Amino acid sequence: EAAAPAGPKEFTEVWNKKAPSTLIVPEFPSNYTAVKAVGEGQVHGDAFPVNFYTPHSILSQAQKDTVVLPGVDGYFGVKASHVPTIAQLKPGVVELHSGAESEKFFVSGGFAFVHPNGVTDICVLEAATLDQVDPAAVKSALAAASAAQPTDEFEQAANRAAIELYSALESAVEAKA
Amino acid sequence: LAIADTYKVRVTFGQASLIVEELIKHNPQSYQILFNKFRSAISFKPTVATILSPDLLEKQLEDVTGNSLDAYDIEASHERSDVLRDLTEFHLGVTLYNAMLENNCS
Amino acid sequence: APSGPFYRVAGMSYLRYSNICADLLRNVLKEPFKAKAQARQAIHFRQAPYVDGKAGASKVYELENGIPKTAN
Amino acid sequence: GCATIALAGVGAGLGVMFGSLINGAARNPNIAKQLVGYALLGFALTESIALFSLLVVFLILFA
Amino acid sequence: GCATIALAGVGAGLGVMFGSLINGAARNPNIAKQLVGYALLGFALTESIALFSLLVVFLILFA
Amino acid sequence: GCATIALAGVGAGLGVMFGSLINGAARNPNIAKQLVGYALLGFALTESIALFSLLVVFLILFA
Amino acid sequence: SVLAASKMVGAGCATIALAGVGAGLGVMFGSLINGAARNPNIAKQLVGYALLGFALTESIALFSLLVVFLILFA
Amino acid sequence: SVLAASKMVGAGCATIALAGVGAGLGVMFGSLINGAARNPNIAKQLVGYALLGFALTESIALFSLLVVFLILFA
Amino acid sequence: SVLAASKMVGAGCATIALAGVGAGLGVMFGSLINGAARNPNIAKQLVGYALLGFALTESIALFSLLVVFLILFA
Amino acid sequence: SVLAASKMVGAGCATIALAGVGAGLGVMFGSLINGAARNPNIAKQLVGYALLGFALTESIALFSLLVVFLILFA
Amino acid sequence: SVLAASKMVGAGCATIALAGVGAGLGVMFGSLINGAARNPNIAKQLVGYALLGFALTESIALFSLLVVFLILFA
Amino acid sequence: SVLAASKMVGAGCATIALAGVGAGLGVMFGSLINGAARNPNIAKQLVGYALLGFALTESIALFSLLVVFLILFA
Repeated sequence: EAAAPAGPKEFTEVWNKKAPSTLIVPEFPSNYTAVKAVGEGQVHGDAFPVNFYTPHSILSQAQKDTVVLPGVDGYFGVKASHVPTIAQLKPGVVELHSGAESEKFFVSGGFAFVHPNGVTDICVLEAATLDQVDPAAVKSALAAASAAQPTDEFEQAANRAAIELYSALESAVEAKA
Repeated sequence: LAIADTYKVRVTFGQASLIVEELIKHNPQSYQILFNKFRSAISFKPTVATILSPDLLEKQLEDVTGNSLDAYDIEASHERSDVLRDLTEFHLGVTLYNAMLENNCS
Repeated sequence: APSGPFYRVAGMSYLRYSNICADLLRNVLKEPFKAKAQARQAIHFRQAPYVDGKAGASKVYELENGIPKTAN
Repeated sequence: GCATIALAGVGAGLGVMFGSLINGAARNPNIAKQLVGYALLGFALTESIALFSLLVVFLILFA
Repeated sequence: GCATIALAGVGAGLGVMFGSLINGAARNPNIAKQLVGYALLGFALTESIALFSLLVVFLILFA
Repeated sequence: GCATIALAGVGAGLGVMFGSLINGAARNPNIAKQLVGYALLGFALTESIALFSLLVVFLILFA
Repeated sequence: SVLAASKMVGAGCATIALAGVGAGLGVMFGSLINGAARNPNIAKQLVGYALLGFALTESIALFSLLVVFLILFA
Repeated sequence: SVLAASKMVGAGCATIALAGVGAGLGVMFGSLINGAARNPNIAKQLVGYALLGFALTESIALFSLLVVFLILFA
Repeated sequence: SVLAASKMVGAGCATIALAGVGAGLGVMFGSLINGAARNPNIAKQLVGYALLGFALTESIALFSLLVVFLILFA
Repeated sequence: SVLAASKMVGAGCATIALAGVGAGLGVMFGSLINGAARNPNIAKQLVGYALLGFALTESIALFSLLVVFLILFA
Repeated sequence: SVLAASKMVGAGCATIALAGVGAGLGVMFGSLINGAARNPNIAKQLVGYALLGFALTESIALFSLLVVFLILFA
Repeated sequence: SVLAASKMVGAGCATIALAGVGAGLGVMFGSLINGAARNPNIAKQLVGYALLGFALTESIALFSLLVVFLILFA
C-alpha cells in the first residue's frame, strides 16, 4: 500500500542520480508552506486559523472561533476542534465570526477544508461581499434562466447551475441587517 | 500541445482553467508543472509543482498504514472518488494559474 | 455513461462548472465592482495540438465575458 | 378498535413523508413550490391506506 | 382502549417531521421561519389521523 | 392499559425530535439556541397527542 | 376476584409505552455522540440539550408509570 | 386460581418494553462506533458519553422491570 | 392446571423483548461495518466498541430470560 | 388440557422474537453493502464483520428458540 | 377441541416473525440499490453480498415456519 | 364451534406479517428513487435490483399468506 515513499527530499536523491550537477535540485510548493495538516497544535482553545482564499485575492488569514460554511448538505458551522472535513460548498454565504462583528461573503461555490490540526481552508473562486451585490439583477437573471429549457445536456447542467446560484442570492440579500 | 499568447492582456483563472482542461483530455497519473517562482527581483528559483490523478494515483500514494485521507469526513453530494476528481482539477487550475503568474513577473 | 454530480454526468468538468458559477456571480455586482471583476473575466490565449514535432492546427480564445458555456 | 392500529403506521408514514419535504425544500428552495405537489400527491395516496383501513372500521361496526 | 393505539404512530411521525424542521432549518436558516410554515402545514394534516382516530374512539364509547 | 400504549410512539417521537436538535445544533451551533425555539414548539405539539391518549386513559378509568 | 385480575393485566399492557422512550432515549444519546464528534467544543452545551431531552422524554415515561400505578394500586 | 393466572400473563406482556430499550440502546452504541470512526481523538471521551447514556436508558430497562417484579411479587 | 397454563402464555409474551434487542444488535453491528469502512485504521478498536456494546445490550437480553426463568419455573 | 393448549398459544407468541432479530439482521447486512460500496478494497475484511455480527445476532435467536423448546418440549 | 383451537391461534402469532424478517429484507435490498449507485463497478459483487445476506436473513424465516409446523403438525 | 372460530382470529393475527413486508418494500422502492437521484445513468439497472428484490421480499409475503390459507383451509 505504501510501496513508493515519494516526497520533496526524496526527489533530491534520485534527481542526483540522473541529472547534471550544475543544476541544483529544483524547489517544490511544499517548501513554501509553513503550516501542514497532520502536526499537532494551532487551535489553542477558542480561535483556530481560517484561510478564506480566492484565485485573485486573499480575503482572510486571521483567526476566528467559528466559521459558517454553505455546504452542499447545508450551512454547517466549524467550531474550534472540529472534525476533519473536506466539504464541497454550493453557492451560499460564508460567515466568518470572531465575536459580535460579522464579515459575510456570498461565494460562488468551492471547497472548504477542515484539517486534522484545526485549521480551516475556504477555497472559492468568486467571493461577492453582501454589500456590493446588485439587488436589481438577481431577479431579472433568474427569469430568463427558469424559462430557458433547452435540449442539450450541457446547458441543462449550466441552467441548473444558473438558477441555484441566483436563488441562494435572493435569500442572501433580503433579510440582512 | 503548445499554448501561447497567454500573457498578452492578462492572466486569469478562467484562462488557466481551459489550459487545465486540455491537460485532462489526456488522462495521466500525474502532472508536472515547471515554472520560475518569483522569490525576489533577483532570484527566480525554478519550481517543480506536481498534481496526482484522484482515484488512479492520488488515492494510492495516501495508503500509508491504512490511508491518510480517511481522517477527513467528506461532505460532498457524491462519494470520495468524485469529490477528489473535482478537487484535483481545482488543484490543477490553481497550480497552473500560479505558475503563469510567478513566471510572468519572473 | 459517467457517474458523478450533475455537471460531471453532462460532460462538464469541475473547472468549467465552478467558473460558470463565478461567471454569473460577477455579473450581479455593482458597476463600481462589476467593471473591476470584468478584468479577470477575459480569456485570451491560443492552443495548438502538435502531432509530429513540427506542425498542427491552432485554436484561438478571445472570450471577454467568461468561460465558454457551450458544449466543447 | 383493534383495526384502527393500522392508522398508526399511516401516521408515521405521512410524518416521515412531510419531514422529507422540510428536508427537501431546505436543500433547494428552487422547487419548494414543486415539491409540495409531490407531498400532497404523497399525502392523498398514503391516505389511500387510511380509508381502506377505515373501510372495514366503517364496515364491521355497521355490517 | 385498543382503538387509540393509533395515537402512537401519529405521534411518532410528528417527531420525525418536527426533527427535520429543526434539521432543515439548521441547514438553511435563511428560510428558517418559512419551513415552520411547511411544518405546520404538515401538522395541520397529520392530526387528521389524530382526529380520524379520535372519532372512532368516540364512536365506541357513546355510539 | 391498552389505551396508554399510545404513549410509546410519542415517546419515540420525542426522542427523534430531541435527537435532531443535537444533530441540528452540532451542525450549525451559532443558531443552536434558536433551534430550541423550534424544538420546544415540537415538544409541546408531540405531547399534544400524549395528552390526547391521556384524555382517553382518564375517560376509561374514571368515566 | 376478576377485577383484581385485570388490574394486573391492564398494568402489563400499560408499560409497553416504555418501549418507545427507550427507543427515543437511545436515538438522542446516539445523536449527542454523533453530535459531539462533529465539533466537541460545543459538547458541554449538547449534554445540556441531551439532559433537557432526557428530562422530557422520561416525563411521558412517568405519565405511563403513573397510569401503571393507577391501574395497579388505584 | 385466576389471579395468579393473571400475574404471569400480565408481567410477561409488561416486559415487552425491554425490546424498545434494546433497540434504542443499540442505536446509541451504534453511534458510539460511528462517532468514534469520525474522530478517534475524542473516542475515549465519547465512550464516557456512551456509558453515560447506557446508564440512562437501562434506567428505563429497569423501570419496566420494576413493574414485572411489582406484579409477580406484590 | 390453570395456574401453570398461564405461565406459558406469559413466557411467550416475555420473549418478544428479545425481538427489539436483536434490532439494536443489527443496528450496532451495522454501524461497525460502516465505521470500519470509513476509517479502517480503527478497524479492530471499533470491534472493541462493538463487543463492548454487544455485551452491554445483552445485559438487556439476559434480563429478559431472567423473567422467562421467573414465570416458567416460578 | 388447558395446559397443553397453553404450550401452543405461548410458544407461538414467543416466536415474535424472530421479527426484530430479522429486522436487525437486514440492517447489519445492509451496512455491509454500503460498507463495501465505500471501501471496495477491504470488502473481504468487512464480511469478517458481517458474519461476526450474524453469529452474535443469532445469539438472541438461539435464546428465543431456547425458549420455544422450553415450552413445546419442556 | 380447544387443543386444536390453540394450535391455530398460536401458529397465527407465530408468523408475525415474518413481519420483521421482511422489514430487514427491504432494508437490505434498499442499501443494495443505494450502494450500487455509489460504486457501479463493484455493483455485481454487491449482488453477491445481497443474496449472501438474503439467505442468512431468510434462515430465520425458515426457522419460523418450522415452528409454525412444530405447532400445527407436531 | 371453537375450531372454526379460532381459525379466523388466528388468521387475522397471522397476516400481520404483511405489515413489515410492506414497510420493507416501501423502503426498497424509496431507495430506488433515491438511487436514481445519485446515478441516473445506471437507473434502469437498479430497477432490475428493485424488482428482483421485490420478488425476494415477496418470498416472505407468500410464505406468510401460506399460513393464512393453511389454517383457514390444516
